[PDB]
Amino acid sequence: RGAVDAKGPLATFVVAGARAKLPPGVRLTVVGAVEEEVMSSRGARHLIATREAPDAVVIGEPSGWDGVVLGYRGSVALEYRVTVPMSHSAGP
Amino acid sequence: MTTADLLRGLVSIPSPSGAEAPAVEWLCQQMAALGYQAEPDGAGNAVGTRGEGPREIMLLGHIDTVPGEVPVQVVDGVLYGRGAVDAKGPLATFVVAGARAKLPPGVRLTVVGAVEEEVMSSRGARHLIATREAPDAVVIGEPSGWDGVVLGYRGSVALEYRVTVPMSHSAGPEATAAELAADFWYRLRTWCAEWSVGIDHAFHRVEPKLNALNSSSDGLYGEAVARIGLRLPPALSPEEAIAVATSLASEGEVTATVNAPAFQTDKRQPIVAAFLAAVRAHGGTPRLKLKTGTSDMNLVGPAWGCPIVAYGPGDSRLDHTPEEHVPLADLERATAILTTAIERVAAQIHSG
Amino acid sequence: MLESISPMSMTTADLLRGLVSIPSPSGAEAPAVEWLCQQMAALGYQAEPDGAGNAVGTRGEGPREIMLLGHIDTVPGEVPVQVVDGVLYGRGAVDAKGPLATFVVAGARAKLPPGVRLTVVGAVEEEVMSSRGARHLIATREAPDAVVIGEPSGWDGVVLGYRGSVALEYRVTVPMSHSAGPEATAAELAADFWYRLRTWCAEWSVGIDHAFHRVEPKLNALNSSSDGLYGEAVARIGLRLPPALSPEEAIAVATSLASEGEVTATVNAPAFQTDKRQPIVAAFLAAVRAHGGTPRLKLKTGTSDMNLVGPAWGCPIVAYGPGDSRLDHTPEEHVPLADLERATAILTTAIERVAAQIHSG
Amino acid sequence: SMTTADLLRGLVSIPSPSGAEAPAVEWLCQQMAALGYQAEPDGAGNAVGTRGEGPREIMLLGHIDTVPGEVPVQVVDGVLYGRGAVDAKGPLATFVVAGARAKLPPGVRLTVVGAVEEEVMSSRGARHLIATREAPDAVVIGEPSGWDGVVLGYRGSVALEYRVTVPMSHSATAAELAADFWYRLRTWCAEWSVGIDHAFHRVEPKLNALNSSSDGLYGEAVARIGLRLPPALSPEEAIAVATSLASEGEVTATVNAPAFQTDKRQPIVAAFLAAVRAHGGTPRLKLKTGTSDMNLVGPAWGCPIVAYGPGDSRLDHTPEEHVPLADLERATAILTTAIER
Amino acid sequence: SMTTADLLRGLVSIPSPSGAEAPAVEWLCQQMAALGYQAEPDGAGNAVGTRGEGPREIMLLGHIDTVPGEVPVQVVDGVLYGRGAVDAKGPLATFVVAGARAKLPPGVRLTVVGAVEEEVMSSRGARHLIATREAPDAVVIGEPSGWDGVVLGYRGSVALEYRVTVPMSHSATAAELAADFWYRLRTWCAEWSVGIDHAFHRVEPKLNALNSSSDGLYGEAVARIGLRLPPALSPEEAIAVATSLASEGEVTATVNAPAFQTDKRQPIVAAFLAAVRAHGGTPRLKLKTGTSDMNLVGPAWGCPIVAYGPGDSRLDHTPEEHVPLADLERATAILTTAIER
Ligand SMILES: [Cl-]
Ligand SMILES: [Cl-]
Repeated sequence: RGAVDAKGPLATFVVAGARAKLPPGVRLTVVGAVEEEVMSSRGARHLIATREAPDAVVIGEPSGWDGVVLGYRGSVALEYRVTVPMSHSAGP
Repeated sequence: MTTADLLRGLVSIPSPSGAEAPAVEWLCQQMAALGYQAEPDGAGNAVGTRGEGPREIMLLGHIDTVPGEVPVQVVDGVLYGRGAVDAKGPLATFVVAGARAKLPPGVRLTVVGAVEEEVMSSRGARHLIATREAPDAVVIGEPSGWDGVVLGYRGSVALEYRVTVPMSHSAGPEATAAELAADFWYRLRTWCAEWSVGIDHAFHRVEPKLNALNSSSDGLYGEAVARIGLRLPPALSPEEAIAVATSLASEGEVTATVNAPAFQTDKRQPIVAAFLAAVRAHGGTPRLKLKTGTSDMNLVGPAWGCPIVAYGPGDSRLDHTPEEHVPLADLERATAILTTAIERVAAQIHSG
Repeated sequence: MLESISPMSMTTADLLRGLVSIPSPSGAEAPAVEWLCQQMAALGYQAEPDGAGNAVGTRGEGPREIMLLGHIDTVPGEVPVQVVDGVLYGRGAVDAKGPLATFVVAGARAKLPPGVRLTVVGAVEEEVMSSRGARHLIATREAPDAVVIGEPSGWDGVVLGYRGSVALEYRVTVPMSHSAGPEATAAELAADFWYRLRTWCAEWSVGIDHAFHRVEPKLNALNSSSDGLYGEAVARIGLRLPPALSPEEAIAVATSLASEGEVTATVNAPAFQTDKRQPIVAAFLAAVRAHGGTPRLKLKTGTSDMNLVGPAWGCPIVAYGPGDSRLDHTPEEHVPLADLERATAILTTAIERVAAQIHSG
Repeated sequence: SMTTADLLRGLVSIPSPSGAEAPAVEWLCQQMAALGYQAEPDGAGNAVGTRGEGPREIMLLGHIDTVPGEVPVQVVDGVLYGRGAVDAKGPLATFVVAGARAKLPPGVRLTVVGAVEEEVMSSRGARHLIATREAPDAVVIGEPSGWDGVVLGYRGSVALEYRVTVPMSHSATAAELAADFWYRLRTWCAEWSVGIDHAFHRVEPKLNALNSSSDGLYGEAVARIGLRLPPALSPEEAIAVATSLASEGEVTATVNAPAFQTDKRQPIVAAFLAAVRAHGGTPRLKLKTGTSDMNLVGPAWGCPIVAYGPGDSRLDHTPEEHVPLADLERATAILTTAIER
Repeated sequence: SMTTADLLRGLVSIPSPSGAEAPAVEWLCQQMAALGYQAEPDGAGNAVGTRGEGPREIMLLGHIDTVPGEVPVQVVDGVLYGRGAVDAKGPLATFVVAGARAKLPPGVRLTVVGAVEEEVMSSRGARHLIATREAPDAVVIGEPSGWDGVVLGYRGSVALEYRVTVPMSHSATAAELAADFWYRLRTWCAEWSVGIDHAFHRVEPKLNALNSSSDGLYGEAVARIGLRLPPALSPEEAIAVATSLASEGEVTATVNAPAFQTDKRQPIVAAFLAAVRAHGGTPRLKLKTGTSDMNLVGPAWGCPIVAYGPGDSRLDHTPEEHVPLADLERATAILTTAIER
């Protein structure tokens, strides 16, 4: 559970982050946020409310090792509603 | 007693299919004052009989209506009320005429107000067929227009499509129950439409009606149920239609109930000739029609094999509509035409 | 066809009584339409049902047109039609056969200048359905030069438009536990969003006696459930917006008010308003005062044809009609006979006043 | 490696009545995953694991659902008791083991399916395969044929529902009408099937439930009827008959499938016969009274198809449903020999 | 002008059991509108019509709902039968007629209320008045006091629900436990109320329903109990007692109201006494066994309050509930004389 969503990417973050050679003047913060999956992301919202915006962000979600995710599709929820008087007809 | 008056009282007693007893009671009470021996049968059918003899003329109408009540009122000559057209109008005409008709000796006059006709059961009609022996003539109490006579009605089948879909993760590929149920409706709608191309009259068409489509989700399994009415022309049997519907369902479950196949009577039949002649005798120009919906005519026609037509004042296009109504004058207009028709059919019967 | 009668002869009360007698819930307006078309034909209109079965009667001549857009359909049910102590009871007396009757009579009384048409419409399927009437007009007719919507504004009131509408959904999911402290459950969380949002709306519109200039919330539904692991809750809220509070503004507040939950939002109606300084408003303000009234500028809360033909045609538009709109869709819907004729006199002048503006050009 | 017997009790120990197959399916897939199958549940909840590589496919279609009733899972002197021991977790477990044991040519992939809802009328587990999968080159249905038996076919199935209403006043009760309908239906089928040797060729109605109730002002009664059809009598024909006996009540009908049978001299039959015979058995070709998902995937796919598995079908749906553990080992090896050929 | 009798049958002919008052309310308002009241239903569905002008208000609070059961509406020699003839459409119709007949001073407005749900435990019709209206200066409750009777009070009411579960195996049935709970409750009340003269001062439990069921593995039983309380025993106290007798089961309680009584020497009482006496009657002051909306609006509003109306309360909820038509005319005139003073 979470091998793909998203402990795999999180594990990769931890290891690669500790292996990565950093130049001077650069910090590296790795975050295992909470309550993202079933809840309203108390984790990330807390970061926003308490921390300065970092200079770059990599999101730990499965893109595949040979894939890179640039963002997300827009979502729209539609509701169609109709009311018609009753009758005996069986036409279209 | 006037037809419009009886109807005015008749339409004031709510009698949706399955809750007919109050109206049935009141009607049995009224028919006695007109000369009938009135009594609700084992099914709850209001039954009024008068006279006696080897023969019998049954005026078979129905007392039940579809739900949804139309506030009862008379405005500018027109009576508004649930079932005023379908079919308490024709039933009131039946009652008045039958007790007004000059009865020859050796002829029974039976007036029936059947229960649950407006539903799949036709519990009242099926009871009549199961317990009574065949009449020598049957007049069906449905709206034909006072200047019109109905020769037949389409048959019908009731379908229920059920399907359940679980949860893998495929929010993209493997899809929803509502989609699967809508997929079934499209298939059936398409098939019926392809069959029915070019055909001008609905009676000779096969037309489906998606009466209901409901999906739900409990968090575990999604479910979808479609309730469909199939209207059948003569050229398409209930068995074949059901077989077709069953074959269209890919993953769902199709459930079917047969009411009756289509039924019609030849215009060359004497009873038709009489009613055509009946309408002219009161300043009318008779019209012959074949209708979209189904009737108890489709049951008693085959089961009893006697001569039969549908006659009743009113616009059948107002069936099941929020302001169903009928002009008061058409009532007594059809009452006179019907009183005549009964007296003449009784003669041909007595004749042989 | 009936013989031509005097437009002055028939009173609005007379016409309304006949009109309110005929049942016409949405979808079943045909007998009402036929009757009204006959009546209008007798009053000097050229009256006939259009493509959608709308009752349409025209007067005048020319390249300019004032449309009086009312509806002939109602909610179902019969309010026992009776006249007692100068009050007419009946279904649609206020919504909206009263305003429609006023349209017919005032339109036939109104003196028109040359080059001006006058089209009175009794539209169908506005009340319970999706306004097949008005949508048909838009699809088949040219945009008129002025539109008066037949909705109850009161005889001494003039409606400039309608408030914006926003449907909110707050949703929250929390893990189950044994605790009984504050915000322990999803339902408590959903309920408290309602309180804090309800509080804000009151804060925003403090001291505002003009109700249509207030933001007023409504908790239409609140539900909750649990699977033993998590509890969920949903609050469905309607927000009726004043002109100075756009949806996205109100939606931003709600969003900011929610922490542990997520708020989604649908804008049901963008707010819409004809400006106070506009000629058509000047005409109606003048018309009301000309007949001894103190006119009130107001907005409709509920939706109407104004919500459709407004954004479509974009022409100057107001809503006017006798009757108290609080009585809309009520078992004893009624209107005073005095208000009918008073509104008829006022609209008569207003039509003349608008036609005067248009003719001056 | 795990034997079929250790696999069976684990599956039998996990209750999976129709509608509640998820934990069983879930567990079965990891058993398939541990064994090396690419295995997850599909869109309908079927347990699916597939072997090999290529465009040619053999399918071992079993079902993981069972009828209700708690049969205590226990071993009594080499005899395993439990709901599904025969119908049909035994055959399904056999599929999982023999399916991995066998060695396949290149281009030939094997797929094991633990379908849901086979026992009930929906059969939606199999129906999802028909809707979402390409037709395999051959199918083995996972039903108890016996270790030395080969099932070539099953009867069709139509469920019937009779409902009748009578007023709670004066004039036959709802119960009497419903019972007489059953009497008519039962007699029609008995007179049709008179003197016929085997169950496969007879039409047999099954009164699963009859219940009369008092609405208050109405008397009510319903009859749940299962109908098992031979090849000679189609679902369509049987419904027409059922309709004609309704009289005062109404009959509601739901078609499962017509009867189906595999032709006796098929190469796929010879393969199993040999597998039985060469493993020291005396095969008896059987045609069974009940129905199967074979009756759906058969007419749908058209590929060579048979039913095979350990277990005596007479023990199906019984309070002490059981299978000898010895039967499991042989059936696994026999299926393997069959699979190869 | 319409008499109370012609008004009554029209109302009685329109069924209005609790929950289904809308058509009755709807019709009553037009009867009030035709008579000259400003009349519409309010937010809860109460039928409301108000008279006069000003800041001072007398309220005639009746109820339009009835208990179920069809009592054939008919007149038999000046006797009107029908559900609600006594309880309480009779008093309500009397309110509508006497309420219009009387002449009022300026600043004094009269309001007639046909409340919903008085008969059931919710009493939400009256509760909506408490929530949405200013307290009137006086109230007349529309209950059958008799044409020459003045009701000063009613008992309180608490509904009790006992539920008990027992396994369907081995060791008291659900029915036995529930029955013994009733036995305990019935005995406690009887021993408390022993030798007390009138029903008003006694505590009386009412076993409206006891039903045992078999869940399948559990035996179940529920008991619906109405409890009528005297002033000496509060709802709070009575629930504590009920709780203490639960033992193996649980008791669920819902408070209607405590007992209420109008003090015998009130000016509003004198007004009715006079109205009775001056109209040739011999008034008997009564305290009734049942409850009323008086028990809610009383403690809420605190204004002078009494119950008056035609009808014998013993006929309440009976299969042939009826009132003499003669009683209607007198009650209307008496209420009028009372109203004026
Ligand atoms: Cl044989
Ligand atoms: Cl005492």
